[PDB]
Formats: sequence, structure tokens, C-alpha cells
Amino acid sequence: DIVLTQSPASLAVSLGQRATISCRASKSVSTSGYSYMHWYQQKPGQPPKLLIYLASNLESGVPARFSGSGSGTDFTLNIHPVEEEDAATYYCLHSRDLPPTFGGGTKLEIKRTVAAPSVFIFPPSDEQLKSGTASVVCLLNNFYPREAKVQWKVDNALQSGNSQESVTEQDSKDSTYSLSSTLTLSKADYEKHKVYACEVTHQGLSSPVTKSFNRGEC
Amino acid sequence: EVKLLESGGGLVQPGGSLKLSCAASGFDFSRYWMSWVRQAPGKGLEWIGEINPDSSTINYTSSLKDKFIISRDNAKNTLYLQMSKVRSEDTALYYCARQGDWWYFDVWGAGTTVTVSSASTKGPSVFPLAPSSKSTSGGTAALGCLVKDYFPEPVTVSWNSGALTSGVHTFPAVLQSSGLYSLSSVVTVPSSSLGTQTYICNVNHKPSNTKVDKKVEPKS
Amino acid sequence: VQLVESGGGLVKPGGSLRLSCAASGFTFSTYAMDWVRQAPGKGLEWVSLISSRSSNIYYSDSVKGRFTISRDNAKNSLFLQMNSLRAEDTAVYYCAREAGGFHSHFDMWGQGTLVTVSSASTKGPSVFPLAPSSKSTSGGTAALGCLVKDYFPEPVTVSWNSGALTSGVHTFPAVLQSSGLYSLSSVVTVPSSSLGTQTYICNVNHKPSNTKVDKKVEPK
Amino acid sequence: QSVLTQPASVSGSLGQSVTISCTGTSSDVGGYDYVSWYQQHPGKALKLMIFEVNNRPSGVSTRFSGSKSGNTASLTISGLQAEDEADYYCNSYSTTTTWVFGGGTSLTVLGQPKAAPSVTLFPPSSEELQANKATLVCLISDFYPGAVTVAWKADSSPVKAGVETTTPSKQSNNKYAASSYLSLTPEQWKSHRSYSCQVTHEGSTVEKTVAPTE
Amino acid sequence: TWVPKPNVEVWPVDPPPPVNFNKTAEQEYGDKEVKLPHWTPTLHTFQVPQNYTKANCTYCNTREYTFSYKGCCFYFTKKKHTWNGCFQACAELYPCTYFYGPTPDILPVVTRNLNAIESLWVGVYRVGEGNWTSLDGGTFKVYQIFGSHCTYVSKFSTVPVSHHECSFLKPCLCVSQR
Amino acid sequence: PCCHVTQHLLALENISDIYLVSNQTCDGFSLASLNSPKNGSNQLVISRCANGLNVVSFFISILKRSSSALTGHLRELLTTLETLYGSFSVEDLFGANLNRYAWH
Amino acid sequence: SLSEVKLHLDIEGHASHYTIPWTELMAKVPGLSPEALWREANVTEDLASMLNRYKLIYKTSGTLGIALAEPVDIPAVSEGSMQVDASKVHPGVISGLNSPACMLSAPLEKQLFYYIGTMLPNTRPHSYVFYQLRCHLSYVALSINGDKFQYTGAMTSKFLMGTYKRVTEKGDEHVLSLVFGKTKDLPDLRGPFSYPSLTSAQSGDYSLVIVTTFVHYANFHNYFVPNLKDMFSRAVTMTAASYARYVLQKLVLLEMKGGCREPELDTETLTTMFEVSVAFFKVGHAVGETGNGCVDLRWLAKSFFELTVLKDIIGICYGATVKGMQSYGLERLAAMLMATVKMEELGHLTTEKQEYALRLATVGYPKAGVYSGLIGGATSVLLSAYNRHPLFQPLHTVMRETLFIGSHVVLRELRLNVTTQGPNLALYQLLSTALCSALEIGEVLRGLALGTESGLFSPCYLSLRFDLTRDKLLSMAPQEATLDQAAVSNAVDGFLGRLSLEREDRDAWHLPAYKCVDRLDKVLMIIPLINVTFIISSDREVRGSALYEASTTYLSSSLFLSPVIMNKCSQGAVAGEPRQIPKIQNFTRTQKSCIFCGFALLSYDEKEGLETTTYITSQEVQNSILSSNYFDFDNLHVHYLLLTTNGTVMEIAGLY
Ligand SMILES: *[C@@H]1O[C@H](CO)[C@@H](O)[C@H](O)[C@H]1NC(C)=O
Ligand SMILES: *[C@@H]1O[C@H](CO)[C@@H](O)[C@H](O)[C@H]1NC(C)=O
Repeated sequence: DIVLTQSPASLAVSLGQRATISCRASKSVSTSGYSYMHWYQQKPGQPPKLLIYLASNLESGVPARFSGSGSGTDFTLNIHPVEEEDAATYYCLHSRDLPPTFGGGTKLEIKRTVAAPSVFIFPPSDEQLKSGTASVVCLLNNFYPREAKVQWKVDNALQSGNSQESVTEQDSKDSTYSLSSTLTLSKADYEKHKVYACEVTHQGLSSPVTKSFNRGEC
Repeated sequence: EVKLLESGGGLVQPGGSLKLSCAASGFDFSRYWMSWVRQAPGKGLEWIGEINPDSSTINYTSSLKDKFIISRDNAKNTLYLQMSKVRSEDTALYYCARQGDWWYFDVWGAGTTVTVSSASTKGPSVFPLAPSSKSTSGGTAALGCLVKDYFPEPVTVSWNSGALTSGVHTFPAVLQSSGLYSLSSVVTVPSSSLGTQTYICNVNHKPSNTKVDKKVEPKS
Repeated sequence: VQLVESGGGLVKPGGSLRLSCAASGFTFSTYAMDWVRQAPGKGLEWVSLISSRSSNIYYSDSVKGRFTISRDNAKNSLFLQMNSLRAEDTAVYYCAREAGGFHSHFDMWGQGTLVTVSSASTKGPSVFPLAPSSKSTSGGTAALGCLVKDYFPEPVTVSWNSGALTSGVHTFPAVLQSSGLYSLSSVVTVPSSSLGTQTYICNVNHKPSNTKVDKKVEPK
Repeated sequence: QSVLTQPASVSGSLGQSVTISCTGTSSDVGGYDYVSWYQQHPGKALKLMIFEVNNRPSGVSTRFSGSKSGNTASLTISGLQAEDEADYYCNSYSTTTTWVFGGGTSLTVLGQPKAAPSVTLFPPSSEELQANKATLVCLISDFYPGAVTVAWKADSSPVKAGVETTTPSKQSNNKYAASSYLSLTPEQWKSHRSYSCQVTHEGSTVEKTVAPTE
Repeated sequence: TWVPKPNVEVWPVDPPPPVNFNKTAEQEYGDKEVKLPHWTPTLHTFQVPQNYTKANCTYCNTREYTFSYKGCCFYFTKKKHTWNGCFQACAELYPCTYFYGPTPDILPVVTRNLNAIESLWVGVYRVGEGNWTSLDGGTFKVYQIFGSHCTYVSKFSTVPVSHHECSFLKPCLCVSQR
Repeated sequence: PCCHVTQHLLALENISDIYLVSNQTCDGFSLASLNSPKNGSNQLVISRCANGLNVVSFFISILKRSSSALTGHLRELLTTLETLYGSFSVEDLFGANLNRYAWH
Repeated sequence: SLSEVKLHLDIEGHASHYTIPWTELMAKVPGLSPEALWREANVTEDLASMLNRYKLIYKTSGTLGIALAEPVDIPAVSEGSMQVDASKVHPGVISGLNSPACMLSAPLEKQLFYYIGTMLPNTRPHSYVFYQLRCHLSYVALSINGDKFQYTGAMTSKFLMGTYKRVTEKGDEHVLSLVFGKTKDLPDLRGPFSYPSLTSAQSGDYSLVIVTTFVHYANFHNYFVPNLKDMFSRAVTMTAASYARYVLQKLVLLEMKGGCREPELDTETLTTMFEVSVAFFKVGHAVGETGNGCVDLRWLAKSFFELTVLKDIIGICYGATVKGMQSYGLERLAAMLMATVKMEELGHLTTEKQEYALRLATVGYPKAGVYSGLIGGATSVLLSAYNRHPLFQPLHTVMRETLFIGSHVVLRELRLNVTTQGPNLALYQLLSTALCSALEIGEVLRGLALGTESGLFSPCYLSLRFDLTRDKLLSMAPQEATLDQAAVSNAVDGFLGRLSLEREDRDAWHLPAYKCVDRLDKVLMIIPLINVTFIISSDREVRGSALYEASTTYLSSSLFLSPVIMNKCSQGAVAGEPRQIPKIQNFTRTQKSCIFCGFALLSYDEKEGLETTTYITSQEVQNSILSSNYFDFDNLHVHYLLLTTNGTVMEIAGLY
């Protein structure tokens, strides 16, 4: 078969600047002057979108900033004015021989200004407590620097190994991340403690920001 | 404009069979080459087969030569994929693609998840996430719903009757120690509303056939 | 190579007569055969001509639609049919053989047949003995003979005592009287002493009248 | 019709040669082609002497020859023998009448040794006497010319009676041979003294006389 | 009130010209001695264009292709072309397509997509005096009855049939491969 | 009696007598003997044989091309030559020795 | 130096001798060479080479001998028919068409076959069988596929000989000849060849023979298989004019099916070529076989009209030439008789007299119609036929035949770069357009589907009606209750292909108003009247002195009527909202006065298009138009529109 290697597995480019992705084929996919090498964009939660077909041809319905190029064994994809909502995954594909193999992929990040995270905490309701389990959640939304930490406190009790984090991809608008931290427990261990707290550390926060709540308090 | 949608495939066990129908609309189906591709979480996209229009001369990849069978029916305008001797390697999101000139996948489908886990299907968990009053009512809020301890086949999570475009987040599902997944939907509605605009995030699970609208109301 | 006519005789004017002509000694189907007639004491004139296997036949203007030729296979005979005869047809008819390749002349002829076309009927000749005078002398001669008189059909043949003598003429060519009949005389000259040793007798034969007579010639 | 012309009188002295001819028109086709000459003989059935102008068959002698046709043609007989004097005919191919034949030429040889007529005259028989018919047969013998006149007498010069005369041809090796026959007298022939035939040959007369004698 | 009008009659013409009754046959006709007309055909030899050949590139126009079979996409050109002049007429129709010679395997499908009156130029040809080939190669059992050099097919065709005069106007079948 | 034909050269001017055989003489072979003039004895007549069918066809053509000025003699010639041409068959001559009368 | 020769035939045992005198014979027979034929005969040819040359010729199998009966084309002389010598044509015999007349056959045949040449060449295919013949001949020669397939048909008054010769691309050439005539009159054969061995067809007296080699016969049999039996049957049993008309219809079908642009080497085409040759031979031989008598002038005209039409058509299509079968005496006689009748009043005579006059017009004036006044004759034949014809009805057989005979000079004049009969040709074309309705088109399509005489000609072929696309035609096509549907489709295809502008470049390239329009493809109808000429199109860019627009439905193409004043265009359209066509509801049905003569009437439909066009000429046409079943006011889509000579358009919708 033909192996495609994408040189930039990860790439962060400031909004309005130029992003460039490379793709290399094992053998030449160009025959009789036509280069069978297309570029696709996949958004998380959506099917892949056709960006460029053949070496340089822009598919109708795509902004002119997406520009494919290259020949023989080396191909490139350029976004001279990158924009918000352009952040997604990018693949290169060959159609020269019979089995078409895609590329390794490339995730695009938008270098925006540092945003302060908004932290919220939600306790269980009556519909969950009678089941036999309990789960307190903490939302960390609208922050760009993805590197951050969150730590739960069960009335000032560290419980490592029973809390799960989940990060959303870079949002389409404003390009801000969100993180859900869930802390589970049994129904016999929720009414035992009062002030559940969440302490998070982020680059946009000079001081570690904590938010707390008390059980069954008006 | 071209519309490709795949059938809602559920769960099968190793060594099973599940016919996969991908329906097309908006164009002539008997003129284009069709293709079956797959995407596994953590593997990328991988082509598995293709078929020419009407002529019916199918070509698969090497690893899936005798494993898959692709058929076509232009009278019903549907492309068919059939599984056989399934294993843990081909658990993925299957896509039906429509090849254009030079045979690039011009139009993709919605995709159908396929998993080969011996564990049977089970119901999810349903409860909301209350606004909380520690936030000042200055037009910003935070609430939603939480769906945890389930199998990774569905996310039919759309908040408040599809009239929400601001702050609507659907977190990815993370595997649990028990062998399940968990996530939540959160929304930042204007705190000026609160009342009246108190309807529910719609959470639906396709295999178990469960639509859910568990009321999201604040505690007093 | 003998060639014989036969089949002729006396006929009435305006009647019919069929002459035959037998030939032998040669391939009769290779040569053309002609009929040629000769009036009595007059010149020769060509009558008719038949070819091999009777392909194309020729008639003189003097016969036209009155005479017809006939032939047979192999060494068989030739034939001529005469219808509506006239006085000018009185002649001796010969059937002669034409010559071979690229030749215009006659080869062998036949004896011929006398065809007499006249309203006069046939009459038998009367015989009378012309006796000698018994004069006493040494040898000399004897006026011995006989006279056949008054007969119409031309041919008449006489012979003394059946032709046992070769000396002394036995015939004198007949005369044609003013009435139309014929008469000739047989006068064989035997010495005077040859009397009692052998008596003389002249047998006369006239076939066209069927009359055979024999009379004593011994004198008084 | 359209017979060809040839002279009837032809004569030649013994030992030399004589020429006969038979003129024609388109039968002699200008250039010499296909002319024949046959001899007839008394009472015979003809024999081809010459054919194709001047060609001789097997068995015939070289005495006979053919001449150039032109338009008249000719047959030349050299060394006239005894069997040569006879009737000679000529024949030709005619584009109009198939065959055109000759009229006939009576060739006679003049250089013949003379012969004396041996005349014999017979009286009427008893059978003729009882039949009321009386004929006098006076038959001649060998002579030289075919023309031999005969005058018949009762006592002196009677004429316009039943005189019947002929001039027959040659007999077997007897040269010009003989003639015969004469007058038919009525029942009353004994009323006259006698009856004689005076044959006349070459300037000489020879008579034979008979009379009624029982 | 309306105005009456006369009947429409044919426009007037001129009298006939004076007939030339005093002209001889040698003036009215030619030299009387005639030579029966003969023609010398300017026979030209056929050569492969060489520069026009099978496109090693692979393509298929799904928008306006006539019909597909196996990995072959077939177009019937809208404009009619001469058989020899069609090698180029398809090198310019669509990208990566050329004049194709149908084999016994593709031939019935070609004859099926055809009306009963029209015909088509095909890519079977003979250069020398035998071995009919196409731009893909191989041999063809052409129903040869004319001067060869070119072939065509109709609705009821079983084998490519040679044409007499290949300067005519017929569409051409052309292929794109994979 | 018969002849053989090979292809020294004598023109139509020196031809005087031609001889055409029948359908029964020399098998079914149409043969023609052409003989020069006979005039003279210093001058011999030369005889060369030829294809009788071709001679008969030549004379039929000549007589037909002059039918307007033809006598009854030549008309009879035409008729008899036409029936002579139809007497020989060019078929039934294939397996026959086309050199039947060449004695070498 | 030739003398005489003695022939000797010892046949049946008997020897016959004949004599041939070459001197005097050659003196009284011109152009005869005995030594030439002696050399051509190959007298010294051995039997082996003669048999080899014999087997090199395709010998056919013995046919049965079909019994046929020749017709009676040439009649007897009609009473006091003044016999005319073609060599001396005096202008005193022009006692009109009513006086019987005949032309002497000997000088006529000498004029037809005035040319003389060789027709049995010294080429290989014909040298084996035929003695080289040189005689008075007439030939029809054609060459197609760029001199790669030629057909030459030579003919005397006794026999015809056609010859196909195809030159393959490799360089080889295949020749095949067909000789038709009387068995007694066929040319003289060479060598051991007889005619029964070469006869393909034979009646009682006639014979059709094929001459070719076995190899050439196979090569021709590959792509040429003719029905020689039916060919010979039609050649013998038909008359001269009937056979010429049959070949004419065959050539018309060939011009429709594929056309002479790309001539096919099908059996039908070669059969049509040999049948053209036979059609000319059937007149030549018929004139030459009557025996020094005289042929009627009516028969002569009726046959030579068809002959001239065939010659013109084969010259237009295949560029074929016809040397012979002309007779300048017949041309002089016809041109003289033409000056005895008024061309403007030609239509007032009897139909037989009209056909006679048109026959003589085509015969005496064949040179592309330099004398254009003949057009005014044909127009008079059409105009007089227009006023006495039931309107909007198919043309009767007699009328169709008369107009077909008359339209030949119009076809001839329409192919000229210039023509002085502008208005006359315009009136002829306008009457042809007004005659073409739906029923006429249906009859034409029926005749073309079956192949009868109806589809041979119709005025719509010369009509100024351009809107006849496919859909309109097979909607106007007859309901094929007992017809072949594919035949109706092919008939529509041929009908629309004959009407093409690319067809021989006729139509109206010299019409004065033809240059006013720009988008010529959007034109639907042209109407040339006396003063102004109207153009009906679907484009507002007509470039006239006015611009009207009739009522029509949405979506359907608009109907734009634009007049042209005195045949002189303007600058460019009207550059304004099109005029409204004034309606006439204040009109009375009874009109005793001829107040509409010289106008035009258009019945059209808003959804479909134009239905009927009518040049309203005499009082009879106006009458039949007015108070009749023609005026229906039921359908709201059908409208009746009137066009005047003043250029004013009206729409009539009221009658009381
Ligand atoms: C023909 O005959 C003449 C006789 O005058 C002779 O001179 C010539 O040599 C002969 N041959 C030819 C070929 O002329
Ligand atoms: C005549 O026949 C001979 C015999 O083979 C041949 O060589 C020659 O070419 C022929 N000539 C003609 C004119 O046919």
C-alpha cells in the first residue's frame, strides 16, 4: 500500500495568521501530471468535510483560505488567514492506487488570549440519592489554556482514585475549553460529609480558585 | 446538498452478524461509486471497501477481504455492508462515502457505531444539575443534566428543545472502572429567564429505545 | 461397300412411291447420302441430300414439298418418299454417298431404280421365234433368234436356255415405237450343225408385269 | 434450275488427248475449288474420275487430269483407250442450289479400226402369221460410226411405213457394235415379191433380202 | 367602411427569349468523340498518431458519462467526428480519456445502450495487413469486408465491423479507467 | 485429319482457306486449320491450326457488325456459324487432355 | 491489303463452303477493322490458356426463365400529328398544345446518341469476355467516397451496360458489370463464352447478364447482394415514365436516409445507381426500337421531364454526369411551344394542359432556369390551384402530381445566387406555406411511413414554416392505428431533415426581409406580402418598422409579429414595450364585397403555437374563410389574427 505521513501532528497558530500542514507519500501518487492527494477536515462530532480535491482544487462551498498544493511525493495545505471555527482535525488522502489510505491526522489550535475559567459545582438531587449512588459535578468552562488542574475536597479530604475528568475539544466560537470533573461515592458516604469543595489551578488564575457547597443547606 | 445517512446500528457480540444499510437522497445513486470507510477512536480513518455503480464489481482491502461483503441496490437507493467473524479490532464508527471524479470521498454519511462487546445492553442514568443561587442573577447562569454509567453507543443530548446555541456543551464519555461511561450536558442560560424557560434537555439512548426529558428545575 | 437401291417400278401420275436404298460395308452414320436422278437417255440432276442422323436436309426446287428423305440407325437403309408425282419424275434414281471431311463430290453410287410416271398401264411382251433357214453348208451361221414385242415397262431380260452360252450376242437394245411400247430381239448365232444336239430356247423375263415366258425356237 | 453449260459433242483421235469443259458462274467460285468429273458408260452407275478440280482417287489412271477452273474448268483425257468413249458429266458445289450437275458429253474415239456390218434379216414367224401382225427384224452388226442409215425396200423404194430404227451403243469388245429393227407390214406381205433392208455404212451399201416361203 | 380589393394575381413576367433555331449539332453538342470518364483515387496510408495514446492517468466523469462497466466509464461524444480525427476528439473531451476499442466482454453492453438508427466509431484499427489492435492492445476478430483501417459498431453488432469510407460523421465511444 | 494448337506468325492477309471441324469430328474440340493461298508452285501453302471457337466467334462478330450490308450467303454463314458455336461445349472439357493431338 | 477468305464447314458429314470478301465489305461498312478483331480474338490461343481464361469469369447457375410481359408505353400516332424532324425545327409548328404532334424517331435517336465512344474497354475484367466495341453511346457516370467507388453506365439504343469499380485502400480494384437488353441485341462475346452461362435473369426477349471474376464476385457479394430477379422484372414490366418516377422516389429516400453527404455502399444505393442507368436506357431504347417511325410529343415530354429531374438530382447529390439523351431538337420544340401560352395565365388551362406545359417548360429550359419567367408560370399553376382547393385539407393526388411537376423550376431557381423573380418566388413560397396545415403534414407523414406517392412531394417542402420541430411533427403525425410506429418516427425524421437549412442551401437566402432578423434560429414563420413582409418569431430582435405581440400563455414561448416596410429593414427592433394587437369585435360575418383580398390570416394557439396560415387571395378563399366552420371561439387559447398590406396587425374575435 501507500503510507501517508503528516509532518505536523499538532500545530497551534494565532488567529488571523498562516497555518501549514505537510503530507508525504511513500511512493509517488502523481501520474500523467495529476496528483491524487486530497485534504479533508473532520470536526469533533461531525463527519469529515471535503476541503481540497486533487493537488490544489478547492471544493465549491469552502472559503478561499483553504489552499492545497504539492506534487509527486510532497504536499501541503495552507490557511493564510486562520479563523475561529477552523480548529479541527485535518487528514491527507491518496487515490493513486486501489487502496486509499488516509494520513495520521493534524489537530489545529488557535492561539487566543488567556481567558479566566468559570467554575461551577452541582450536587445530586432526590432522584439520584434514593438509587444507591451519589455524584457531585464541577464545571470548568470558558478557558483557553488547556493545561489546568482540579482537585476535590470532601470536607478537606483528599480522595485520589475516584474522580474523573473529561475535556471538550476547542470550541467553534471564541475557541474556549470546558472540563467536567465528576466525583462519585456511595449513598452511605454522601450524607456523612458537609462542605464539598473544588480547588482548581489555571494559568489565567494567579491564585488557586476554590468553590464550595454545603449539604442540604437552604 | 447530497444526503447520506446510515442505519442506527447497535451492539453485536464476537462472531455475530449485522447488516448495515446506508440510504442516499438528493442525487442519482446508480451513477456514483460507493465506498465503506471506518474510524476507530485512537486509530484514525481506514478504508475497508468500495463498489462501482450498477456494474457490481467490488474491491475490498487485504485485512477485510473475506471478512466483509458489500452489496448495492439502486432500486431502493441503498448501500449495504455485511459483517462476519467480527473481532475486537473492528469496533468503530462506520461511514458510507460517495466517490466523485478521481474517486475522492465527495460526500460522507452520519456514521454508525459498531461494538463487539459481550456485555449486554443496559439502561442509563437520568438526573439534572440545578442552577444554584451562589451566582448573582446578572444574566449568567449554569445548569443542565448528567448522564453516567452507560455503554458508549449513543449521545442524543440536545438541551431545551433545540432552542439553545449558547454555552451548550456535551462532554466526552470516559470509561469507568466498572466498564461504563459518563458525561453531562451543561448550559449557561440568561438568569433573567430562570422561570418560564424551565424545560428540559432531551437525552435519548437508541438501542435501549429510551427518550428522556427529566425536568431540570432549581431547588426552591 | 455395296450400295443397292431397290423399291422402284411403274406408278400412276399424281400417286405415291417409296424408294428404299440398302447400303453396307461402311459406317452408314458417318456420311451424308444424296438422291440423284437421271432421266432416261438424258442428263443427271440432283434431287435431295440427307446428313448424318437427319439433322439438316436439302431439297432441290424441282421437288420442294413433294419428296421427303428418311434414314435409320447404324448400317440400315435410306429411303425417299414421293408424293404427287408428275411425268417429269420419270428417271432412274441413284442413292450416292457424299465424300468425307472438307470434300464436295460423290463417292460410291448404287445401281439405281427405274421410276416411270405415266398414265399408261403395264403390258406383257409377246414372244415370237425368229427361225433360221436350214441351208446345207459347212459351218457358216444360223438365223437363230426370238422377238419380244409390245411392252410398256422398260426393263426386260432375256437369256438363252438359262444362259449356258457365252458366245453370240443375246440382246439388242429395245426400240421405242411411236405408240409408246418397247420391243427387242435376242439373236444368238450358233453354227448350222448345232441343231439336234441341243434345241434352242430363249427365256424372257418382264418383272414389272410379272411375266416369265420360254418358247421353242426350232425351225420348220 | 440453274444448270451449267457444257458442249455435247466431243471427239478425239486414238492415242492422243481430248479436253472437255463445263462453264459455270459462282459454282466455280473463281479460284479453283471442288469440281468433279464422272464417267457414265452404257447403263452403268457412274464412277468418279476426277474430284477437287484436279485430284485423282485410288484405282484410276493418270490418263485423266483436271485443269484450272477460273470460270470454266476442264477435264483432259490423254491416251484415249477403248473403254474411254462414253458419257462424261461434271459436278460442282453451288451456294444457291447445293449441287450443280452436268448436262453430259458423249466422247467418242475416232481412230478406230473399221468393221463390216454383218446384217441379218429375219422373216415373220407362224405365230405372227396367225396373229395378223407381221414385223421384219433386220439387225446389223459391227460398224465404225454410231450413225448408220438404213433404207427399206419392198420391191423398189417404199417409204412412210412402220419403220423403227435405233442406234445402240458399244457391245462387249465389238467396237461400235450394231443396231436393229424396222418395218411393221400388215397381214398382206405375201402380196409383194420380197422385202430387203439396205444398210449404208461408209459410202457403201449392203442389202439383205427375204421372201415369203411357206 | 372597408375598401374592396382586386383578386391576387401572379406578378407579370417577361416573354420567353428568342429561340436559336439556326444552330448546328456540332455547336450545341461537343466533339462527338467521347472518352469514358475514369478516376484516379488518391489513396493515402494510415499511420498511428503516436502522440495520441492510452492515458495512463485514471479518471471518471460521474456527471455526464454515458454508462459504466467494471472499472470503465464510457462516454458517447455529442459532436460527430471522423474516425481518424476522433483520437484527438476524446483527448480533449474529458480529462484522462481516449478512443477505446470494445472487447467481446464490453461489446454487448455498448450495443445495448444504442438506438436502432445510429452508429459509433470504435478504437479497433489495423496498421499493416493483420492483427487488429486497440489503444490497450490485444487482438480483435474484426468482421473485415472492406478496405479495413477502421471499425465501427451498431445496435445489432457482435464484432467491430470495418467501414468503407471513414471520413464520415459518427459519434465515438471513449473510456476512462482506474 | 486432326491438329494441335500451340503459340511462325502469319497475319490475316496471308490467310485464304480456313477449315472448321464439327462437334463430332475431333472429339468435341473446336479446331480451325488456316491455310495460305495456293497460287503458284514456287509458293508452298502453309497450314497452322488455331482455336476453332475463337475463329467462329471472330467471324460471328464481323458478320454481326456488318449485318446491314450482308448478302444471303453471308447470312447463311452467320446462322450456320451460330449453330456451330452452340454445338461445342466449353464445359465437359475440363478433365479432357487439352493436348490430345500433340505427337511431339 | 485484305482480300477474301473461304470458310469450309464439314458438318453432319456434309461439306458447306462460304466466301467472305473483306474488300468492298470494309468499304461499305465504316469503322470496321477485321484485323483488329483478329488480334483481339487471340486465334492462336492454346486450349489450356483458353480454359484458364474461361474459368476466370463468374459463371452463374442456370435460371428457370421467368415469363414477363413488356408494357405499352409509346402509343400510335394520333390522327393528323404533324411529324417533325428533330434536325430541322421550324417555328411554324407551334400551333399550341392542342395540336397533335410527333417527332421522327431516327433523327431523334441520332440526336440522343450523338456522342460516340468505346464501351467495351481493353481492361482486364472485360477483355476476357467481350470484343472491344466502339459505337454511339450515352453514359451516366458517378464517383463517390473520394473516387474510391465509381459507377459508369453506358448505353446504346439496343443494350445498357453498367459497371461498378471499387478501389480498396490496399491498391487493388474490383470490377463488376451488369448488361441489360434484348438477348438478340446483346454485344458480341469473345472466346468460349456463351450467354446462358452468364445470364442472371431472362424473360421472353429480354436478358440481364452479370460479368465479373469469381474473386471479384465474392468481394462484391460481401457488401452487394442485389435482387436481380425483381430488378429485371421492374426493368421489363414497367413503362418509361413510371420506372423513372420509381427510381426518383428511391433517390429521394436515399437523400433522406443518410443523404448523399455520406453515400452508403449498401445494396440499395448500387441498385438505385443501376436503376438510374436503366431508367435512361428505357427511354433511349424505347425511342430507338419503334422502327424509324415517330414518337408522340406528349410521351416525349412526360418521359424527358422525369429524365431531366433524375439528371438534376444525381448531379446535385453525387455530382454525377449524364452525357447523352439530350436532343437539342426536343429542347427547341419545347421552348418554341412555351412562347404560345401566357405564363401568368397558365393556371386557367386544363390539368392535362397544365402538366403538358410544365413538362415542356422543364424539357426546353433545363439550364438552371436562366429564363426565370417560367417561375411565374409555376406560380400561376399554384395560385390557380390554391383558390380552387378546399382549405386546410390534404392535397389530392391530381393536385399533388401537378404541383410536383410544376415545382421543379422553382427548386431550380431557388438554388441560384441571384434571381430576378423575387416577388414571384415569394408568392409561390407564401402559397406553399399557406397550403401546409396539420392534415397536409399528416398525409405527408403517412405517405413517408408507407412509401406511397403522397410523401414524394408537398408544398410544405418549399414553405416558409420554420417552427416544425420534432414534437410538433409527431403531434401532427397521423394516429398509427394500422401503421408501424418506428416507420412514423422515421417519416418524421426524414420530413424534418429535408426541411433543413443545410439541405442543398435553398430556402430563402435571397429574400429581402431574410436579412432583417439577427437570431435566425428563433424565426417561426415568414410571410411575404405585396408591400410589407411579416416575420413571426420568438425573439424581440427582428429589426423591423414595428413590433407586435399576440396573446400567449406563460412559460410557453412568446409570439412576436414584426413587419418590414417595403422589404427594407430598419435600425434595430423598436426599443420599446411591444404594441398591443388591436381587437375587432365590431365585425360582421357577411361580406359580399372582396375587402380582405391581399391580406393574411393566422390561426394560432397560446399553449402550442401556430396552427394555420392562409394567404387570403381571391373572393373564393375569403368566402371559405369567413362564414364557415373555421371560426371557432370556444377555446380561450386559439386566436385568429389578420395581417394587412399596410403593415397593421389586428386580432378578429367577433362575428354576428
Ligand atoms: C503476305 O503476303 C504478301 C504477298 O504480297 C507477302 O509479301 C508477305 O510477306 C506475306 N506476309 C505478311 C506478314 O505480310
Ligand atoms: C493470348 O493467349 C496467350 C496464351 O497464354 C497469352 O499469353 C496472351 O496474353 C493472350 N493475349 C491476349 C490479348 O489475350
